[PDB]
Amino acid sequence: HHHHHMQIENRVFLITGAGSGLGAAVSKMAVEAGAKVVLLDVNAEAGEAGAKALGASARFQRTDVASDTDGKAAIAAAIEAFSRIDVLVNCAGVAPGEKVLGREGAHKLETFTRTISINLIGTFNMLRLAAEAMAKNEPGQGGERGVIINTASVAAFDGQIGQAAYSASKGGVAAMTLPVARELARHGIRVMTIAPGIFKTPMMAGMPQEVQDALGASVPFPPRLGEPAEYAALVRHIVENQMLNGEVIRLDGALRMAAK
Amino acid sequence: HHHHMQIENRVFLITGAGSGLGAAVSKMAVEAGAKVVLLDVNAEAGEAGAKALGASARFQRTDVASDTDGKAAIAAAIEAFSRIDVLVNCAGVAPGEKVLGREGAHKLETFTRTISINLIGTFNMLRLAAEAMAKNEPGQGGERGVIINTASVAAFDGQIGQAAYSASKGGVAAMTLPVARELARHGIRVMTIAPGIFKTPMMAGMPQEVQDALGASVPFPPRLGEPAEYAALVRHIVENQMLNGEVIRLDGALRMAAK
Amino acid sequence: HHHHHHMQIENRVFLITGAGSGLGAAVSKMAVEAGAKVVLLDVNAEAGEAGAKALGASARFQRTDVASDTDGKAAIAAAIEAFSRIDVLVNCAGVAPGEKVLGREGAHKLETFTRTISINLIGTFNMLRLAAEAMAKNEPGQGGERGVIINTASVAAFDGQIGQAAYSASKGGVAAMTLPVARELARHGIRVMTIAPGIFKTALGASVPFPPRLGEPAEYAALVRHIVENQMLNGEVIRLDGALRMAAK
Amino acid sequence: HHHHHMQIENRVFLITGAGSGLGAAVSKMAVEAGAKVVLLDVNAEAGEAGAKALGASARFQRTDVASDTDGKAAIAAAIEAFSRIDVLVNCAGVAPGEKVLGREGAHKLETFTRTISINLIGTFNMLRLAAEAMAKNEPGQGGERGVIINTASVAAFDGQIGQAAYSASKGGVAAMTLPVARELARHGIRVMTIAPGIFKTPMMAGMPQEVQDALGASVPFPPRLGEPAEYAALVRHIVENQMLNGEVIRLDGALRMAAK
Repeated sequence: HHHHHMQIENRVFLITGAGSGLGAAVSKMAVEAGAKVVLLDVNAEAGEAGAKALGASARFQRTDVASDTDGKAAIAAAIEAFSRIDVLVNCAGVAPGEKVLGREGAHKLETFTRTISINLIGTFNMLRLAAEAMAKNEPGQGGERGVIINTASVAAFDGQIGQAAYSASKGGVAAMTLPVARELARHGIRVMTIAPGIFKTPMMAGMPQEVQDALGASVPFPPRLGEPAEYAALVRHIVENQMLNGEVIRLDGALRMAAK
Repeated sequence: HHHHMQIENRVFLITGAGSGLGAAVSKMAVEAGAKVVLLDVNAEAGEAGAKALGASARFQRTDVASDTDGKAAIAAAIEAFSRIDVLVNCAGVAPGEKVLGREGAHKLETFTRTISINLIGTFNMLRLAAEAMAKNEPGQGGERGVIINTASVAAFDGQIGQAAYSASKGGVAAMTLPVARELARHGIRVMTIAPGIFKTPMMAGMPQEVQDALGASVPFPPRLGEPAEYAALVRHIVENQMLNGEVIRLDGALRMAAK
Repeated sequence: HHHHHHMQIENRVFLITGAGSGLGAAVSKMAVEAGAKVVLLDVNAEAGEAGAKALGASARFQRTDVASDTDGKAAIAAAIEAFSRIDVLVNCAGVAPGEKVLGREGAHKLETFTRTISINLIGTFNMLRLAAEAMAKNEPGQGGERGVIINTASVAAFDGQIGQAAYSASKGGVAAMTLPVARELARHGIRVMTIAPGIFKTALGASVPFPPRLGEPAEYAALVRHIVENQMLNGEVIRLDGALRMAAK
Repeated sequence: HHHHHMQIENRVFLITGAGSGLGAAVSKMAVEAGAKVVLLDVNAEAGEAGAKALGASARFQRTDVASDTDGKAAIAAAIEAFSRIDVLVNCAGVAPGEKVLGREGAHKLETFTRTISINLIGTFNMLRLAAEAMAKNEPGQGGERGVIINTASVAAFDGQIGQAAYSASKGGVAAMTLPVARELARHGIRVMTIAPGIFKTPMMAGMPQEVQDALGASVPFPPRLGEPAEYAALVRHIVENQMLNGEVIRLDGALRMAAK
C-alpha cells in the first residue's frame, strides 16, 4: 500500500464462468485476498462446489449471462448477500472452431449466433447491469465506484482458420472497452479488458497431453500453458492500479497465433 | 498494368444498396462496366435504384440476417448473372444508446438488434457469397472472388453511446484475418473498410449547422465524406490484388472524441 | 465521367525517394505514365540517371542523401527550378537489414542500429518536413488541398521477426508519425498517409496467404495512385501484404 | 502468492532516468520491495541524492544512455556492485513539442535527431547491453534469466500536433517489443513496454498549476495526473507476472489525446 493504491480487501466481486478455469481462479484469488465473491455460472454443480470450498465469503447464483431476467436476479442476489457490487469480471465464454467453408457446407448461422450470444451479448448484459448497481455506490478512493473487467482473447488480433465466430465475438468485446469506459468515467467506474493467450482451461485439459505440450511449445516465453492464477493476478493488478482504464492487455507470453 | 484486376463484367452482390454507401457502390460498379445485384430490406428504394441503373442491375429484397433470405439472394444472383465475383457488405445501423440512460440500463434487445444487422448479417452474406465464389473457375492470379465488409471508425474510437455499434463493427474488423486466412485456399480475398463521417441518409436528415459542425471535426478534408469516395476505395480493393486481410480507415484523419 | 471529389493525377509534381529501383522506380513510372511530372531522388547516380532518361521529358533526377539537411534542401530547390511546385512526396528510400540483438560475435552494433534509423526514419522525416514547407506555398487546389505526403513503413512495424529490431523500430516510427503530422498539416490542406508493404520483388511467396506470391512494385504504385486520387484517405497506415502475418523465425 | 509468481526480492534492477520522475519512483519501489538498484542518469546531483536516500541497496552511475562506452561502463559497474543484472527499466526520455511547419520555419533536423537519439537509440543501447549481461545468468524460476521493460507513450498512438519527433521515437520503442521478445525468448528474457499517459513528471511540475489541473481534467477517469508510483506498481506487476511478454500496455486513465 502506497497513496493511490486501491485496496482489494472487502470489495464485492461478481464473477461469471466462475465454476471453472479463469473465473474459478479469480474467485479463489479474490476470497484469499480478503474480498467477497458472488459466483455466477450456468452449471449449478460446479458453482455450488466452488462456493462451498471457498466458504462464508462466497455465494453462488445460477445464471445464464445472456438472459435479461437471470442477469437481474444475479444483481439482486449479490446486493441481498453483500449490500453492494464493486467489481465485475466477465470470464464466461466459449471457444469453438468452425470453418466458413467446411466439409458439409457453409458455417452454420446458428453456431455463429450462439458464440456471439454467450461471449459478447452475455458480457454486455452483465456489464450494463453491474454498472447500474455500481453507480449507486458512494464514491470511494479517488472518486471510484467500481471496476469492470472483460475477457477477450488474442483471437481478437491473430484469429486462426476456423475462428471467425470466436474472433468476431472477442473483437467486439475488445472494441467496446473505450466507449463504455468513456461514459462510465462520469460515475467513477473503470472498464478494462484482458486478452489471454493459451491457458489451461477445461477445453485445454480435455485434449491429449502431447497436444497440450505442443501448444505450450508454440508460446515464445514462457513456453507453457498459462496458469489461471496468472490471469487472476492480472485482474488483481487492474483492481489495484487506478491508472489502468479503457485498455486491452494481451496476456500471452509473446504468442502470435499462426493461421494453422 | 499486368497484375491489375479488371472490374469489367465482374458480378457484384451489394447489401444496403438502396441508399448511401451501397447505392454509390452499385452506381460505380454499373458505370465501370460491371453487373450488380442490389440487396436491401426496402423494396421501394431498391427497385428504384435497379430501375435507374438499367439492364446491368437487378434487385432482390433481403433481410441480411436471415438464412433463407440470404440463400434466396445468392440463387437470384446466379439465376440472373451466372456467378458472383464481389460481395460488398454496406448494410448497417448506427444507433446511440447509453449504458446507463434515463430509462435505466441499455436495453438488451437494442444491443442484440444492432449486433444482428451489422455483424450477424455481414457474416451471413459472407459465408453464402464465399460458398458461391468457390465454385468459380480460378481467374487472374488464381483469384475467385473478393469480399469487402464495412466496419467504422467506431471500431477504434467509439464514443459515449456507441457500445452496441462499436461492438458490432469491432467484430466485423476482427473477423477479417481469420476469414482471409481460410478463404485464401480458394483465392477469395477478404478486406474491410472503416469509414469516418459520411453523407448518409441519417446525416442528410440533420439540420445544416449540425452537418457543418460534424464536417469541421474532421482534420482534412474538413467535410463530410462523399459516398462515391467510399465506392472509389471499393474499386481500388477489387483492382489491387495485394490488398488482403486488412482494415482501411477512410476518415480524413478523424479521431472521434468521447462526446 | 469521374466523381466530383476525385483528385486528378495529371500535371501534379511528384518528388520520389529511392527512385532508382524497386518501389520508387515503379511509382515514378506510374506517375509519368498517368501524366504527372517526377523528380527522382536516389543516392545512386547511375540508376537514377538511367531511370529519368528512360521516362523522358517529364522526369528529372537529383542525387540525394535523404538524411542530409543540405541535400534535402537542394532536392527541393531542384524540383521547384524544374517544375515550379511540389504536389506529392513519396518516401520509398529504405534499408532492411537483419541483425540479432545477441549475435554470434556479440551484441547488435550500435552503429548499424543508428544507420538503419538514420536512413529509414530520419531520412523520411527530413524529406517530409521540407516537402511540406514547399507544398504549403501552393495555392489551395481542389477541396482546399495543397499536397499529399506518402511514407513507406513495413509489416515489420507490426509483426517484427527475430533480427528486425532496427528495421521494426525505424518503420514503427514512420507509422506512428502519420497521425501527429497529418493533424498539423491538415491546417494547410496537406494529407499524410503511410503504406506498410509485405514481401515484394526485387516459393518465396508461399508464406503469403493470398495471393501466394511476391508483390509486384507496380501494385505498390497503384495504391499510391489511389491515395493521391482519394481525398478521404488521411492519417492512416495501410497494410499491402496479401494477409501475411510474419512468423518469428 | 501462487506457484508461478515471480519474486521481486533480491533481484537487481538497472534503471535509466532514475534521478527523477518515473525512474526515481521505480527505484524507490524496487528498493522497498527488497531489491537492489543501480541508478543511471546524466544528472549526477539528482542521481547521487537518490542513491543516498535509498541506502545500501542502491548505487548510482553517471550515464549517457545513447553512448556505447557509457553503456558498457554502466553494465560493468552494476556487475561489480551486485554481481548480476535481472531487470532493466528504460525510463530516460525527452518529450519536446515542435511543429513540422513553425512560425520561424521547418522543424529543425537536429532536434528531431536528438529526440530519437535519447528516446529510441538510448533505449535500444541499454537493452542490447543488459540482455547480453542477463544471458549470463543461470536460468531461474520458470527458466527466466531477465526482464526488460521499456517506456513508450500514448503519443505512439494518439500523437498531437507538435509531436512528430516524440511519436516517432516512442512508436519505434513500441514496435521493437515483439522482434526483441521473440529472439530473447530463447534465453528466457522477457521484453515488455509500458505506454504512459499524462504523469506528474518534472516537465509537468514545471508548468503553472492551472495548466496542470487542466491536463488532468482531460483524462476520463481518474481525472488527474498519474502518480509515478502507479507506473512503478505496473513495472512491479510485469516483473511478477511471467505470462506478460511482447506487449505494450497503455497506462493512461482512458485518455485519447486530441490534436490540440
